[PDB]
Amino acid sequence: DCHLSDMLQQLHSVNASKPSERGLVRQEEAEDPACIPIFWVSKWVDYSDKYGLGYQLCDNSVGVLFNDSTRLILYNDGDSLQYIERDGTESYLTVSSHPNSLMKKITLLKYFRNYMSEHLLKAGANITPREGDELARLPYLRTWFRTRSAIILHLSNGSVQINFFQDHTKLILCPLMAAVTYIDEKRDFRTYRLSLLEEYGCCKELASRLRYARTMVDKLLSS
Amino acid sequence: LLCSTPN
Repeated sequence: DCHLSDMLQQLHSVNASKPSERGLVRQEEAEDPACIPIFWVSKWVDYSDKYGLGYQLCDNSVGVLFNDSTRLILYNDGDSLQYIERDGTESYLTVSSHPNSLMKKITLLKYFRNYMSEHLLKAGANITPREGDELARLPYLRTWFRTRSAIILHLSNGSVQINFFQDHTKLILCPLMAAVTYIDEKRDFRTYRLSLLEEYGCCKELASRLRYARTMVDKLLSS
Repeated sequence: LLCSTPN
């Protein structure tokens, strides 16, 4: 995985600079709004006892990564679908086209969408994502896992998101922007160029989350 | 189930 290997080097690099051990830390100088992601996971539901993991992206599209490792993505138009086999083979359809083999997985995706709409808050709700151009497209969830401290969400556009359980802080790392968006415990959303975080330093909070991230990316690469 | 942050 090219994206993951780049991301591992970026994180090894920023951690190696020990960005929180400085006389002057000026984290705000490493902030770059041109680096804001196009997509992140807004809501998620782990029902992997029975079906798999449902999620919502910040655009209101929803997806499910089923226990058979297939995904079904419903776009924010409420109709257009993308189906991905275990091997990454993608199909493009619509609900209204009525694909017999998908009808049940579509019902299930609809029960996830409803659940999340009813009950869950939209992470990064106030935030405008960057406008994607013709080189980017809507990603699916390639894989995920939970540790005792977080859920780790790996999207097909190379982004890795990590949502921390006890404090509700979140990271969105993109290896192409080589950036990290940190959602802090006040729900402030800020995006940093990782290379500038090496230059200007960062808080102990963010630095410690970035060490954690490096470890989780190592876990993603092994598997 | 387990879920992200509720309302």
